[PDB]
Amino acid sequence: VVSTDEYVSRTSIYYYAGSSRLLAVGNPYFSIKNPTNAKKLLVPKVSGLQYRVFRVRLPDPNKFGFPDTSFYNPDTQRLVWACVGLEIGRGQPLGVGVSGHPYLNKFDDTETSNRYPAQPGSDNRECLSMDYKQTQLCLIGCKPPTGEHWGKGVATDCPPLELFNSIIEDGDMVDTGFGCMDFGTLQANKSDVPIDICNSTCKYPDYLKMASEPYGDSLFFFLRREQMFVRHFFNRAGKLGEAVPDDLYIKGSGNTAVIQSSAFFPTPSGSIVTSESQLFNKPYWLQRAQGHNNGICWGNQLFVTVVDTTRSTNMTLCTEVKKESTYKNENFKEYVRHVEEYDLQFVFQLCKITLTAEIMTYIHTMDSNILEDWQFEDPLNKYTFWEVNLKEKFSADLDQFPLGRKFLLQSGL
Amino acid sequence: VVSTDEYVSRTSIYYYAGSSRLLAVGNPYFSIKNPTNAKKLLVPKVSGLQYRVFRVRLPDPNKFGFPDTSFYNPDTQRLVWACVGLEIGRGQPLGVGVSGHPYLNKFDDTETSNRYPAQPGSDNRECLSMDYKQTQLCLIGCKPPTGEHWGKGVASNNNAAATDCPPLELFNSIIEDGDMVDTGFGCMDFGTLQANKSDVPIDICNSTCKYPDYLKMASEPYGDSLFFFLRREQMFVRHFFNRAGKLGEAVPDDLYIKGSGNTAVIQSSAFFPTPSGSIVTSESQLFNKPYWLQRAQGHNNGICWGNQLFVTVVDTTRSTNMTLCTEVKKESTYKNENFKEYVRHVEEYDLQFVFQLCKITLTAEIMTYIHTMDSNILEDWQFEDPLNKYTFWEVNLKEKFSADLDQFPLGRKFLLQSGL
Amino acid sequence: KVVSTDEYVSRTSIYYYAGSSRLLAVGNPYFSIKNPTNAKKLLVPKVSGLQYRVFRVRLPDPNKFGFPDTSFYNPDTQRLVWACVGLEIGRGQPLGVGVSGHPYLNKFDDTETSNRYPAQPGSDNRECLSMDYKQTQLCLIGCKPPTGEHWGKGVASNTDCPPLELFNSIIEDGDMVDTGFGCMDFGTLQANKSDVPIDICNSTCKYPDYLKMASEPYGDSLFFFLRREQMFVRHFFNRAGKLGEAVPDDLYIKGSGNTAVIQSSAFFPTPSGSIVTSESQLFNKPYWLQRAQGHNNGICWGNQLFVTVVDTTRSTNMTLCTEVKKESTYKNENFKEYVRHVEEYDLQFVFQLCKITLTAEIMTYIHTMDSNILEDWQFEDPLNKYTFWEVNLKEKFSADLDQFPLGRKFLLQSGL
Amino acid sequence: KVVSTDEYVSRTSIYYYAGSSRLLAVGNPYFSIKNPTNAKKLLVPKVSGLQYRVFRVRLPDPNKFGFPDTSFYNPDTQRLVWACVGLEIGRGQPLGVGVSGHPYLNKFDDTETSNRYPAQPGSDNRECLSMDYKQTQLCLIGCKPPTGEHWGKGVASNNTDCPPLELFNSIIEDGDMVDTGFGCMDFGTLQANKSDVPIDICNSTCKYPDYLKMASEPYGDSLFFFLRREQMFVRHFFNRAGKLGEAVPDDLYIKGSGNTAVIQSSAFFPTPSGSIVTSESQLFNKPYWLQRAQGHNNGICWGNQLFVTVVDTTRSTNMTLCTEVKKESTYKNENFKEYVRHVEEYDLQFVFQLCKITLTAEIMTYIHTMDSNILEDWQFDPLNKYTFWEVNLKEKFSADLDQFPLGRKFLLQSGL
Repeated sequence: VVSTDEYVSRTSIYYYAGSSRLLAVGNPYFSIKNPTNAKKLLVPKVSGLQYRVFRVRLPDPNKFGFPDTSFYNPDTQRLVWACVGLEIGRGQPLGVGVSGHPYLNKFDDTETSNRYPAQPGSDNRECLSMDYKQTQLCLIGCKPPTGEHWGKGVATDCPPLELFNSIIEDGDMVDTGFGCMDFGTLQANKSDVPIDICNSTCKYPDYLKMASEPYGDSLFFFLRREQMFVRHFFNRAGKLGEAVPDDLYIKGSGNTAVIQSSAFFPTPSGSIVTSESQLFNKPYWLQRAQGHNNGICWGNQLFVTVVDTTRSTNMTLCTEVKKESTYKNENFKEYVRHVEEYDLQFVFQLCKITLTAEIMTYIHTMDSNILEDWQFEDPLNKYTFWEVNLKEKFSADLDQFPLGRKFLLQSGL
Repeated sequence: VVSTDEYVSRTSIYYYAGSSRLLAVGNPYFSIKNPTNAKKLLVPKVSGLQYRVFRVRLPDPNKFGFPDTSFYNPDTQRLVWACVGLEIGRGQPLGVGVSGHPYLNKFDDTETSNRYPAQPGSDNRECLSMDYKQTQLCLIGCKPPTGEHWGKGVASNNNAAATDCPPLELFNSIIEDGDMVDTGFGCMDFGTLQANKSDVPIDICNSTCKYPDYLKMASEPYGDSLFFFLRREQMFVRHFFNRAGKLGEAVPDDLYIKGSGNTAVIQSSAFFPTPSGSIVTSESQLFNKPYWLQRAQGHNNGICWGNQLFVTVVDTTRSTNMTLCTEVKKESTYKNENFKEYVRHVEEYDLQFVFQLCKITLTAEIMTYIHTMDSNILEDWQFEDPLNKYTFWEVNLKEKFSADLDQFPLGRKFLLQSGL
Repeated sequence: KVVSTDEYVSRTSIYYYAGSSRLLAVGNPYFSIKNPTNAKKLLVPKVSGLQYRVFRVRLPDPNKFGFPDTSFYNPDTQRLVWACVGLEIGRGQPLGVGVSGHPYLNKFDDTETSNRYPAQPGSDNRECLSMDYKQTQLCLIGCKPPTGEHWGKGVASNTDCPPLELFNSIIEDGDMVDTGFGCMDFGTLQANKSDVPIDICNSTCKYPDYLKMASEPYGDSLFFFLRREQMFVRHFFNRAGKLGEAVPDDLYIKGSGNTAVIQSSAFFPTPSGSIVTSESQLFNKPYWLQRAQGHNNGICWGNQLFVTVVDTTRSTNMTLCTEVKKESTYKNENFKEYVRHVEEYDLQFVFQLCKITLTAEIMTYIHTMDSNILEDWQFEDPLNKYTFWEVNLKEKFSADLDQFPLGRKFLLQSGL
Repeated sequence: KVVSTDEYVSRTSIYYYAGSSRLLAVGNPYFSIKNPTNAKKLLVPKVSGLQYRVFRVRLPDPNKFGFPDTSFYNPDTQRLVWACVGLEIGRGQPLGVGVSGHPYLNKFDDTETSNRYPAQPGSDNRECLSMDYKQTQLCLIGCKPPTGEHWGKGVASNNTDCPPLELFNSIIEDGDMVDTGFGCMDFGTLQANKSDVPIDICNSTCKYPDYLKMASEPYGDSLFFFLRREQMFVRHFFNRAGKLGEAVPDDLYIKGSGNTAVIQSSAFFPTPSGSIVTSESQLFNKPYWLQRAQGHNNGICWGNQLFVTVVDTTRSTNMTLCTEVKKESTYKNENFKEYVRHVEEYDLQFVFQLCKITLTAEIMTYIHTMDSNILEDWQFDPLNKYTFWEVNLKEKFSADLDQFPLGRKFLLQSGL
């Protein structure tokens, strides 16, 4: 495997493309179905802790209406776009939202005072909330990102754990402080984590697997910033599945004869968000990727993956059902909505490849579909991505646009 | 007595080696037997507060299949690998786990309100938890690291009168894989020095917490222990408690005026704090970035004697403990007796190395130096292993060495950095 | 009239290394325990992270040292002296924080959020509370022991508040640093012995008088120093006991009924040293003593040097527990609890050999500065009344800076 | 037309050191203690870390100074003036935080988490609370006393009864209180209950430096140089007792009923906290080189005087003193008296540059417009009504800068 600087010839033709305003509005905890088809969403789940995986569609340069095609020979060459600049615009103010569970499996507060004897009832769940771990990240490539999470493996009665790799889809949940796991399958009570992840799979980017792939199509460039601390200390209700061994304590008696549950769990906190720590609203110049793919958008497509918990503010909405002169709780309905604002901006460089017998063999082994589409079913359609169609958004006047002006100053053109 | 840069000749031959994905899955608090008798683990001990001591096995370059061996003469020279690049990959998200004890010897909260008289009873232990001190460190050498801890000393004199506090002795020992790092209660043998086994959480209460004896390892003559190291520790006091039980050393009378009535019975001044490692951040990460071992501070400039390498890692920044829950009986209403709760912790590593081939001409002056330094070097060169009693995470790279540095991530980083 | 030690101390190219090896202190962080048999001999010494470590480092007399070649100076007209050019204060043990308290702490009400009227005052309302002290790092190096400051009882002259006087004194090994309650003689100025935790309540906390030591003419006290202090207020309490200075009537409108009896305005805070981090460490790194701010540029007169260290970042107090009676069920009456604290030091030095030609002009200058210099050169010791941690390096000098760690760091820095 | 004093003040190569030596202030951090009769006789002065320290530094008149060689200028056409080129504000005492409170603080309910209806009934619900103030470090240097700002009671209304507010400018005097987190205001006049803020400011005027006015003055005599560092956060949330003077309008809420019919007071107020003090954030104990001022006066000490204004809350530690009235074998509160004391330690160090001015007809006209007193004092006090800490350096000037710490720093910095 060689670099795309040894067989992809760079041209001096640059183009701008922008997504304009992208908006997502919904409920941060769960979706609302249609009263006509359960399997049809009326209000989608939109949360600051969701992955935003943008599948960016580029116009086929081999079919693009260039005013002058004398810069290459279609009899022996084909064209492909190379990403050289990107800025992920983010609207809405900085803030933090909270998530919780009306029946959170919290038993005792194990921070300062939890004396014996225990109070174990058949149902001791509580209505608690918390602020999740703070995470910012962005990934760029011509291949959808690869995530990792823990699920139920193959066969103590503890469920076997297996690390699964999967494509991170738009709407997938990021880790929140409880790990990257399938809460739906590994926590059968549905009450050990808040409702917005309790029946979901939280995925973490498999940076090691994506960095080590031979061609490097997944990670042209990435930034990441995670932070959390332990805010509170609780324990779980229910039978402890793995008792503390006898060599770890001296047995109690009387009021201490019934040992309490050592199934502790912490609540996370993402602490403060600040403008100075933002990874977004600034341009990334994709000059030299660490992998062998230096920003070449094979197949005329690009994947933009974003996590931004720094704007997770959840808005409170309230409606007046009955107008009365004195306040009565039964007169109002409370709702929670969350929004996300994106503005994706790109700078692309047109490239040509002379398809010699050596390069055709190299490209065929790398991806046979590349040569077929060049004229020289899509397995990615089973996944869910936020598609960004830039086929009609390419402009050669980079100065008219913000990111384009930044690009001309950076490159000296 | 001198540096290994004038008798270790550097070549332009470089090789990459990677461990691929390494996973450990187990219980963060204790191991579980299989059973089928003891000494057979069903759930191994895996904790974010454990030392990860990787014994990396390299192929013997004197027996390695180089495509061209005309670069040295085996009649008078021997080959050895030199580490010039390293990146410790870390999977799993950043996070913090908690540890506790269902019978922690905590009596009163001594922070704001603890009025007289005290209410002491034969058993006042409580089910409390805490988040430990945060610690990141990575040590590199061709010799396993040496740790320090406090243990029980020698019975000594004044068996009577005097004080019956156990004698303390500072012990040095090899840090083994799975050993516990200090957590905020010190580097001591909790199993022997805390006989009630209720003063610290269960994951260390019958364990020995070890801290790297940096001063001893830096001062060793040849410098085989620490080619390179990074460290980052932080903690603050989260809560203030005191111990139950008889106070072994009473407060002297010249430090207070005696009480009376309800304050006549003095409370115990055996205080102890709970630690907290505060926040973990990506900006403070020591891992997932390359270390270029250009110039060691010691006399061993990255020469992997014995064709092996030791990478010791502590990383509490990914100590998240996962909660698992199984449904024993499916019913329409929630009942606690219908579920079993479990706690699991995982660790993901991916060790990446770049090595530089080196040759040593065995003159009488160099043979004298190598034999005095370590006679086994010449014997293994032909010109049992006392470390087998210890427990290490072995990483076998004998079949993983590749000369195509551009194909691999760290290799590409090495070529760009060195300008090759 | 004071000149610099660069105008009359000739530098040589001869360097020597010396190291103290492992230095350990093990004891109780709150108090010492005397031997019943010997009132002047100790069974458990007081060892605490809030203590000054004042090392009196003894150097070999270079005028009698066994140099392999002594053709570099003339003993008929010259004398030798060591100059310190490099230092690293090694610190063992992990980073951590210890706590101090008082079983009868004079705390009445928590005055932070809720302290309603009327007050409930009683003849004994002391409590068993603890706290974490102010965090302090410092290192002082010179050929003279450091000068500290603290507040004590002044002279009684014509309110019954004790008169205050700021005293200067030599900081001795084992002296307590200020903990957040100030640099004062708690034994004399706090007669109830319950206003601060027990580890300082009968002690004198001293703060380094940087201004006095920096301004002294010859500059023997501070060749070099580093310092890092930090604290915030964790809790707010008030004192029990009679208020000595009542609030004047022009500062409030009088209460009545349940508010007629004014509560005590003798407030006091609890300190907190906050977090310790590796990035803020002052130790385990070399200090190059190239150019002192004073006129003494690291010349170790009298073949000795004083290193004063405070390091509260490793103040962890270890809990020890012994089993008196082994039973199948846990009973408190079967165990004894103890507290121990330890400190580990490793002092490393690089010295530069110096020669001084004793002209008529220089002999007069040295005689005025310190007559003992010429007398000891042959051309009782008042510091023995003080207590220092003695570090004897007379047999530890080596000219082979190669194998030793700080020497290698020095060779890289100096380019040799 | 204001020009710079680099176009008409000729610089000489004559430099002088001057130091105040150790300055100490000892008193009560909450209030001064007068005589039991005499209005203006102080027994214990008010000394607080939240006070302005405004030093009026007196320099010797260089036109009458005994220079060893006076051949450097011509008195027939020239006059002399001192220029400040170096300054170090030495600070003794340890870093720490003090607390202030009020035994009858007008706090009603804790409005942070739980303040359910109904309101609690009571003609007097004040509480004994304390707090740590906003943290403030600053230093101001000039030849004119600094100008502060504060809010007081304005002029009357032509017919809500809220007192009218007016922003007042005034000279900051030594001992004046800085803002503490409750604003720069005349608490004595604007808070008539004397219970809304702690006692050390409840009958005081808190002033903030009018940086904008002093920066905008034409000649720039107020600010040769300044540093400032402020920080605070909200620690707790309370409300005031007493009638709410301005009711919440009806369009901002739906009226309550039954248990919620009587609205609680929305007159909230927070308690401040200055958070942690650290050595790394210190503004003092370091030299300031006054090379090029932003104003037109580049450090010219007109009138042979200098003003140093300092606020430093990082050493606000209040010491607890306790006296034993009756010595008994058991602790009894009625046997002890509790006191609170605060101290401040200063060491002002200066390097001055001698300057000459050729008094042409154009310059005499320019200086007369600037300040007629300059030429009158040259033979070519309205500030006495104010209270300053007088520092007489007339006999403290020395030409041997190397003998002194800050002087050595000046020679090292300038390369002389």
